[PDB]
Amino acid sequence: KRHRKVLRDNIQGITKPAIRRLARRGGVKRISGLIYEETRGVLKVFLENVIRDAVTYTEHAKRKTVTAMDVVYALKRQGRTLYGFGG
Amino acid sequence: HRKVLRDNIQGITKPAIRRLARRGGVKRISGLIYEETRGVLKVFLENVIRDAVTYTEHAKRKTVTAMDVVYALKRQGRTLYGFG
Amino acid sequence: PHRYRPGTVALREIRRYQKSTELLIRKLPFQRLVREIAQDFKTDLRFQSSAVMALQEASEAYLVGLFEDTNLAAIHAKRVTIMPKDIQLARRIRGER
Amino acid sequence: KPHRYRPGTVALREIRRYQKSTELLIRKLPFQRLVREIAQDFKTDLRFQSSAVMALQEASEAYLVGLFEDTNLAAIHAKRVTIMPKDIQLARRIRGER
Amino acid sequence: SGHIKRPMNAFMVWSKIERRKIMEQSPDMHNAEISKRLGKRWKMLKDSEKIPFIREAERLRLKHMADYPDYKYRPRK
Amino acid sequence: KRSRKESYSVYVYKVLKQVHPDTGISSKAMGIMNSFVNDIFERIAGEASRLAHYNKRSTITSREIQTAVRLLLPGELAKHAVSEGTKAVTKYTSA
Amino acid sequence: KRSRKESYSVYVYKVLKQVHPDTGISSKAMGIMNSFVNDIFERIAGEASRLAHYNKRSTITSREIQTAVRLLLPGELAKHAVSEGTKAVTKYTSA
Amino acid sequence: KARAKAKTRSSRAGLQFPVGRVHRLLRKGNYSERVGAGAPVYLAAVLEYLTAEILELAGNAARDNKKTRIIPRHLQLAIRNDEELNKLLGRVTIAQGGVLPNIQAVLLPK
Amino acid sequence: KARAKAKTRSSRAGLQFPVGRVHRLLRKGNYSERVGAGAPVYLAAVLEYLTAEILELAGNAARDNKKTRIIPRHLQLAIRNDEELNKLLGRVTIAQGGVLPNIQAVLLPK
DNA sequence: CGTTAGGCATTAAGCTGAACGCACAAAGGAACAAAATAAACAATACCACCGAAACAAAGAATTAGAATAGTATAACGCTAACAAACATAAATTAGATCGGAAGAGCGTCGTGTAGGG
DNA sequence: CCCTACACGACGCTCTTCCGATCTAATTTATGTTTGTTAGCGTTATACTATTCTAATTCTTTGTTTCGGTGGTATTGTTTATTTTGTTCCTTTGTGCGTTCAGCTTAATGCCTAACG
Repeated sequence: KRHRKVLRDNIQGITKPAIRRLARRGGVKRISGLIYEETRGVLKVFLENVIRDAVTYTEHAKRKTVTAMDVVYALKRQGRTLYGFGG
Repeated sequence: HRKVLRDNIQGITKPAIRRLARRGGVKRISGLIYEETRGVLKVFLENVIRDAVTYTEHAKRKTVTAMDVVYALKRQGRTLYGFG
Repeated sequence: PHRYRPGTVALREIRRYQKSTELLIRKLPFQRLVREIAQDFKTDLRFQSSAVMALQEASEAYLVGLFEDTNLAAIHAKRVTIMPKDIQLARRIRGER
Repeated sequence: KPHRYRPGTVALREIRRYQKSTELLIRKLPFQRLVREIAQDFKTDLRFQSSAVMALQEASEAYLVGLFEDTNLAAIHAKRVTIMPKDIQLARRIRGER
Repeated sequence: SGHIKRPMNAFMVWSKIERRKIMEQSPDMHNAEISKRLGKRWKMLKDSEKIPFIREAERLRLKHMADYPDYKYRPRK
Repeated sequence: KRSRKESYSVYVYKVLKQVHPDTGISSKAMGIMNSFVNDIFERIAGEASRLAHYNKRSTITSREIQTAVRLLLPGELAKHAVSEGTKAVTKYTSA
Repeated sequence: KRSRKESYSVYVYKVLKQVHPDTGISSKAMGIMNSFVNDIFERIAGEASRLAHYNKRSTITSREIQTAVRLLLPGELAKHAVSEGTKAVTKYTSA
Repeated sequence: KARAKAKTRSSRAGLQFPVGRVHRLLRKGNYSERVGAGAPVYLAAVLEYLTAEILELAGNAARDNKKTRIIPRHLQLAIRNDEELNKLLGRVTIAQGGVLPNIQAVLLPK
Repeated sequence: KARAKAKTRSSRAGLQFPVGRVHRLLRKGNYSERVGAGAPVYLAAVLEYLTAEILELAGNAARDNKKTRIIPRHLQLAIRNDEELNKLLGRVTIAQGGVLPNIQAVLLPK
């Protein structure tokens, strides 16, 4: 089949070589086989907390689109400010 | 007022730090924790007190009051309560 | 007949990825995942490309800080690999929960 | 020969007593002396109230108890019970200051 | 799968044949570069040279409308 | 003449014997509650300020502070707050 | 008509060929530098705002922003900044 | 001349917080130029509920320790025991409130 | 009527930042009612030095990698290698800047 | 000595034409990715043993509350005065819109390197 | 000791993208009031420190004792280096719908006077 098993693992689209890339940026040598789903839990909690803020921003401003500067404001909410987009 | 205060870093005592760790849920204490705790406390109090000094030097005072220490802890993200 | 001892190419992977600076996640899985998550709040929520790209950038920066933290935690723990105990330790000491 | 308890029961008793307590731990006069002796290095001849040094005592208390709770959470991870300077260095590294 | 595809535009009408020509004439050449060069060529092409493809695209659009009248188009995930 | 230093303490007392007509409170917790109210007011008004600055609107309305308490308050507390807030401005606009 | 979206980019270019008359810069780092300038300006002006609110003064002066950069900037950077800032307002007040 | 009877806006909302105080407090608070009419109403509502809720759990903790005076220790257990609002008050520590009682599950003896 | 020659305040300070822009930017920036005359002068001075300094180390990093275009990778090594200003920029991460090279001293092989 | 009732500049609330964003069609490989095998080494189970730290009496500065002397210092009330706010051009200038040029990607050679017998 | 699979300089093509020139709304900056915050000076009262008295208290000190830390040896199992197939994902212009924007009209609205707890 095109998709293995029952699929529906959009978060499992961030595959184990990709998490291996993110880990090898982070200066780790060996990775245990029980890192990936917990890293995915970090993905869930971080993206929920940012996307909730950004959708609150764009829902107050009567707009159906999410602007990158609203994402920068939502990351300025949590001390998580990035650069390169304006501010 | 005719004195320059020096050598009070060990004014805090070893069993007081032990009691601090007893509040902190810590069980056993090695003999090296005390100097490091004194250094950590000294640099933390150095930072907050330096903030309160430049606070008081802005507002044309000669003494330090409590609300400036509240503003120092508010600027450092360590906001305390019960002092206005 | 040229099977390497495990770890030398790991050092080489460390050097190539720390020397490199581009994005590390394929953009379409992250796009579909963000499209999945954002529909749970409200419907018909499109994004700019800079929005999604920014989200991938912030997520990757948060993850690389987290994994540097957990690797330092693991090496304090006298081990040379990471475990989810190190993950929840770094999520505790940094104060997230 | 007086009876001595096994080491830890006295420790656990004072854990429950001191975490149950509400009063200030660090003695007020050496704390006052340390605050004045480190305050004189920026702008000398500085006076404080009772309220400022009391709030400073509370801030120091909160920061130290958080530091030691996180240090104990570090030291439990190493399958250890005591604390070490490497534990405090790990704690101040994960906090983001050192 | 049941999804109804878009009609080919004029670029598509020209790009399909020319991409087939480039693959036949110049093999072992990666397809992305071929698409970049076809884009460049189409941008260099004079307007007058493009009338058969334009008209062809329009005819395909008419046939699409006749064959798929409910195509108002509503893309869904 | 003399500096008059105000707080919310009578309203703390009033909401105290509103919810619990039996218990008292020290001067310690009264000052704690006063710093509580002014810190939450500061954070809410500053968030509403930057939201008005982003949406190019020169005012603060009920919508702006509603977005602000939707932003700051985590979870069910925000839902409770927005429900009673709409209740309160319907009370205020009814008269 | 159309929204005009401004930045500081020409002044980034000007200080660039001030310090280094040889090197260029991508559009990436130009936007980075623009967010850098507006974020540091936001933090400095907000700190000066709350300092004016505490000292019961309705204005912002050079003293207020001097206290603000004394507060935010850690270390020798603050000392360098206050020295050149006093230099700059002596230049401005000389004319 | 003769004005009408002075009805306050706190009476206009069934409210126990001063509307005019927070109205001028926003007005001199330098957050925007104009201020909407119902926005201090909304503000006073959410502040009343926030502290009203704090009071409800604090008094239950204080009566739970059989004392009728509110102690900052009771405040500490109220804001640290309930996790719904602890996330708002993570970086804020109560003076003279101590640490909520806790113990590591491994440090019990065998 | 005939005004004098338009001398800007940036020319009045030997300055490369727009004084009038930050003057109105404080004026509409809603921080206080009145604004002092030399406070945008002070502001423009410290912003010019902050970025001027960033430029000095960034260009040294970029020439140090033998390229004459400024790359956000060079920005990342400039703001992470020097510790004097890293403490200002702890919670701020550069987009497309990567992570500064750093390897654990124990993970070298024997 | 603090809060509330009337009168208009000024600001958003709809409202419609118009510019902008984004998905998505064919065509291909190709970078990527999932799975399977030694292997090896690193986490781990556990033992010795040891010295470094808990328990606890005996004294030892020392805080701990209280006056109190005095005393530099927040914390006032009028000014006035200097500095900013509010009209009013003009003129620079910052930014939008087209042009070239060189700076860096692609790669490819050979070179040096530093890892499995 | 051995040789030998992957990172770097010289150079040429290549394309792209960023530096240079030019026109034009706009907004920045000299005048000239009004007005209104705040240095500055007299005052004052006030809260903070120095000093000294009981006292109590808790820190140190000198031991016992005991148990966790650490080094060491099996051990095993679990991840890696590598191949071997799956597999999804890069690029381009034109078409269609959805959304946002900006000018425009118009209705709310709160800045600024005058009286009750």
